[PDB]
Amino acid sequence: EIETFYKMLTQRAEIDRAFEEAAGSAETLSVERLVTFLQHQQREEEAGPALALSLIERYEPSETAKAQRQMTKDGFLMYLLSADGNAFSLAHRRVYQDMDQPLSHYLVSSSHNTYLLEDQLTGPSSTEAYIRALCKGCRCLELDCWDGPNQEPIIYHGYTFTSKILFCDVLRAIRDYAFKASPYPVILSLENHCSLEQQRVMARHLRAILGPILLDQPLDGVTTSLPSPEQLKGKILLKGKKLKLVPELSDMIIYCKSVHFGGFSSPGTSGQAFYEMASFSESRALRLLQESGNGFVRHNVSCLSRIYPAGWRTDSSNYSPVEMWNGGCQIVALNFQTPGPEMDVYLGCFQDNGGCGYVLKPAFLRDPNTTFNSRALTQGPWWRPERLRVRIISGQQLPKVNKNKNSIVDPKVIVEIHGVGRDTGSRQTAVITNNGFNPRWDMEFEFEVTVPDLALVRFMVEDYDSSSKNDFIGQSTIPWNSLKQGYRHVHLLSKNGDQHPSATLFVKISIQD
Repeated sequence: EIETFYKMLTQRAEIDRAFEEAAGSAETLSVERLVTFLQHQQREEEAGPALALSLIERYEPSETAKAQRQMTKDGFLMYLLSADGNAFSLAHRRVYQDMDQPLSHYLVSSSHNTYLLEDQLTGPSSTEAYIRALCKGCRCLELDCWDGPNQEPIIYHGYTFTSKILFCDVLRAIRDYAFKASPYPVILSLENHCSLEQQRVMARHLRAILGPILLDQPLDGVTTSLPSPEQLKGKILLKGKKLKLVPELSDMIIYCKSVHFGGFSSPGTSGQAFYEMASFSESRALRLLQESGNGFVRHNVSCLSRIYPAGWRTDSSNYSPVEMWNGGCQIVALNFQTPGPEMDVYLGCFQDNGGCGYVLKPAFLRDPNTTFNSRALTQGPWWRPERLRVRIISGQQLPKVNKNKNSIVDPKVIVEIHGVGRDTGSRQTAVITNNGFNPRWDMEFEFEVTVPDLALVRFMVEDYDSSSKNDFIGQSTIPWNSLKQGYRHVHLLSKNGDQHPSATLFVKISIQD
């Protein structure tokens, strides 16, 4: 029973079945059978002996089978639990997109009032807050600058009781972490409330601290468009007001002049310059989208738009980014300190493209002459309906997010489609009582998605509670085009975006036109 225990516990029928079905009679999977699996089941494009073999070399435990090119059930399982078996495309976990287009052509990971660790009114601010966001791949950060004691500019939330920090200290932290997660440009939004003197100080700190990382002159060339992430690789650019404002600072604002929203220019040629950036609150944005969906979209092809959370969100709660993305909005600022589905989707999106923080917009959101409007859908390249079938098979080692004794979680799984309104959907499985180790649901859902290029699939596991609100156990959000088919494991993340070493969901995904 000693091995029986381990062997009986550690046993997964769904895995057995799958191996069986793949290997048939054989106690092993030969390269040729693996290949067929990779193709027929996993739907790999690069399906072929080369892939199969690499998988075996990489995952097969048995020296015999390895040497003999074959895969045992164990190697099968190891593959399935690996980065290669991950429902989130391993290939997309490296920079793989065109990083040569104007910035306005990418979605950019953006943080709101980055300095804050908690609420907007009286919580603390910390350089730590900036370090975290940068470590989560954030590209656009916000600094709200005010005059401080001893001529040292400080940062905090204007007109509130939030704790304070030094502008210089923030700059050092940014300097130290700006590119730890990505090489692409970081943008610093300066909200300047400093006296001219302290403004001068800011400028000095900027130059002294960022030094050469700082972008202080236009790029030789780059005349009719914003540079590309590649062109600005390794640089930090300031965004703010350009000539109350000393030249020292104003002269540093190159490609992102803060401007008040003029309007959409189609009734003419131009409006805001490509080097001009407007901002919209959550509410205004929604309205503009509701009324002028296509203008906003078209506007966003050549211009960067920044969106920020409604003022009432003093709790640092977040809005859904998806709706802004659907309009081509790129600097969709969220409160990075706040766990929730909003940040879950946000970081799911930005895990794509190797998590570099710049994610290329779909082509139709890069066409100045587009008639797209996620709100009034018509025929177009964006319209490409797909049928998705997700079978929630089993769960493995779901963590306990509650009381001292493993009260044996009673898990259930929710699956959501986020995208254009038409596509948004959600479905939930039944609850398995008292089992986080290896619940088994075997439930399937099907969803029709018309605009897959803007869609994301989210898996969320809750702990059902009759009396109270169910506790969140784990989650994972996958951008549509990074969704892998066949049998895969979804690796659950915590509220804070941390990877749960052993908590997974075992599923089978199928997408068909």
